[PDB]
Amino acid sequence: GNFGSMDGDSAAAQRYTEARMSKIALEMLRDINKNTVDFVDNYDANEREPLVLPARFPNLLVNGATGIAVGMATNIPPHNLGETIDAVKLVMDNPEVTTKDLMEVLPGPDFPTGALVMGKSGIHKAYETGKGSIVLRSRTEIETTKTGRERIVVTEFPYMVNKTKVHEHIVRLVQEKRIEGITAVRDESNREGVRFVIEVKRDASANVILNNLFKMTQMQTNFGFNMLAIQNGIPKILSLRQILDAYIEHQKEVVV
Amino acid sequence: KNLVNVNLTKEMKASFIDYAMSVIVARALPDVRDGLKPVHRRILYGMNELGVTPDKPHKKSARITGDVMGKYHPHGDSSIYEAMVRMAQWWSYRYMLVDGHGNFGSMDGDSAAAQRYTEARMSKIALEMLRDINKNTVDFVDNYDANEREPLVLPARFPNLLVNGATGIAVGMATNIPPHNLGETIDAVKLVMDNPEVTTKDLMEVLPGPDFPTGALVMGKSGIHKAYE
Amino acid sequence: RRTRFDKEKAEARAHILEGLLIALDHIDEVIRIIRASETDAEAQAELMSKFKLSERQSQAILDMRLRRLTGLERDKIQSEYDDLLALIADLADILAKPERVSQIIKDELDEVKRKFSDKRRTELMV
Amino acid sequence: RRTRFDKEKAEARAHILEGLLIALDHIDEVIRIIRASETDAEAQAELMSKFKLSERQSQAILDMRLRRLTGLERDKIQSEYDDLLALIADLADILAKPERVSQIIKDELDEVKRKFSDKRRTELMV
Repeated sequence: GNFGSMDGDSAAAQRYTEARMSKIALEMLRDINKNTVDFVDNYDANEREPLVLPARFPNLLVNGATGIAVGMATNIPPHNLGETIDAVKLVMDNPEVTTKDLMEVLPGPDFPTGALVMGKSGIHKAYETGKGSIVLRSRTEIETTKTGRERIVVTEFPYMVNKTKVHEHIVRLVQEKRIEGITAVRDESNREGVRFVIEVKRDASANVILNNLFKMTQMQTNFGFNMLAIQNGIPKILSLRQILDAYIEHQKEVVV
Repeated sequence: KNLVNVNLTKEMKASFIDYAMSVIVARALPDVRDGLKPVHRRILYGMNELGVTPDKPHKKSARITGDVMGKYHPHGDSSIYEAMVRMAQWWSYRYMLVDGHGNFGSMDGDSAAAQRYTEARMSKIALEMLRDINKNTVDFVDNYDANEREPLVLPARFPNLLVNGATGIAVGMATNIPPHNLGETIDAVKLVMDNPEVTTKDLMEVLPGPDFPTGALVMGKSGIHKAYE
Repeated sequence: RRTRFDKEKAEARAHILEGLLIALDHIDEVIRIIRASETDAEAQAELMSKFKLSERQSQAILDMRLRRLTGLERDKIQSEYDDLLALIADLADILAKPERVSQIIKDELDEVKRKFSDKRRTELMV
Repeated sequence: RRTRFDKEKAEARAHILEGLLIALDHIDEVIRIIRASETDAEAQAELMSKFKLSERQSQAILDMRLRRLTGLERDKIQSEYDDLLALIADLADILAKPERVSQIIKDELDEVKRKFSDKRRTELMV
């Protein structure tokens, strides 16, 4: 059923649309009923729930943790599953792999919509210490017409950034009149295909307009990493090494 | 009893100080140096950056609050519009910083419907509050979206605490409204700036006290003297 | 802070106008170096080397309009330059004496008092 | 008519650029008169009196940018000036020979024929 859009949309209620588990929740719940994780009694003292789901792939690196600060918030490093599993294999093989040699393995943020990541220094800072920030530049390209009025093709807005708010912000920055050169914006899709043309007029180098929309809009943003999660019952800022060491220990517990 | 996270001594102190300071600043008592709540400060600065001054006619308040949401203050839309309505009423607020356009309320107790029904703009006093802002006057900070810049404290040109007062929510500490007549207040500012030691009796010579937005009778000059001491 | 900002703005404009005034001092050497130049960076570097100039000053000289090479224009530049140095001296006198600070405060507060001040709708009774 | 119009446009631009080229010839005398000038009308009148210039030429000289007083800029002006005189000679050769007129007509007609020409939807029967 209808759930939402990248423009920002919501479903009506829980009784309008349907759902089920996908092929990955059956992975997350494969071998649960076999003394795998200890149950507890919940608030009604008749049902039993699992403490922690016995995972079969480390879901922190895959899906990230959005955080609410009551002093302490946490961020989303997403990851490509295959490189993540290969990183798990190399960590489980050699107990001392340097984090540069796992950045050899792991590129970093595998977004659900795609983007461009600027800054390997902030990536290295993040998977060493936990705290850091990288830069998110959208997949934009400059295409010059034979007529002369150049083209900015934007196809990949960054992680959890609206389309509609950014295009309205661009039109507003045209009508806020701080910098000029943008002719118009074409939003040439309803729901299918993410490729959108914003026109730069004749006699204007569109890399200037591109750098300025990267400076102003939510098209090239910052994005912080702070890998904070619960280990042993306490919240801790943990590194990429520590996440995967703990995950390997948990899978040893699951297998035993 | 779901989360069982134990080792939380200094982290509960830090998170508790953070949530308490966020209450005190954002949804509670305002500042000395301009007398304005941070919701109010973001109202005035957003309506400044939109340029909605009394040279233009009134604009739809929903667009102003949407720009507040998209730039400076990600919280309740009806709360921001509640600050809009309370600021733009002559009986609810002494000198209307926002001049509105439409039905807002009554002294009987009435409310506007939403932010998309009525219009507003800045009055002649918000242009005073924002005159000489863009000139290295108060240091900006980066807000929650790291592209917009907001002012820490609005550079006031008249002390707005004494004019409009501070209504307060106690999480132990609440605060009250002494309103004041603007001209006697400015004369009090002049006499304090002239003589560094003026007795408070000699400023009660200057300042009568509570200049209400609807008028009243004030009994008790003893409590007035106790208050301004 | 406002006085220091306007002193910064007028001081930068007086710096640029002083660079153009030094260009008006020895016009012939500047023209001789421009005719001996090959790139704009060479021209501005040799001007800054020869007359102890800034990048802002050298860009203003190399963008100075030739119509401004007259005594009818040197008069306007020199008079405006003395006026801006007078404004700098005024703002330095404001930044040097806290009495005038209080004076500016009194003046603008009385301007506000003229523009808005009503009287008490509330009567202080006894 | 189109060829005469473009010859008018390029000839006016070459006239202005020739005035600036004469300014680049004797820069020092022009600067000496600008420094001796009092009004802009005096400056342009004395330049037109001294170097046989036009009003367009003298306005271009008195609005010429000082950054354009270099050999890196005299090269561009001289090359563009020779190119525009080459274009003037080309358009004069077009206006002198009616053969090339027919040639331009043939070329643009064949361009149209490439861009649009279908064939007969009607068959000529007997």
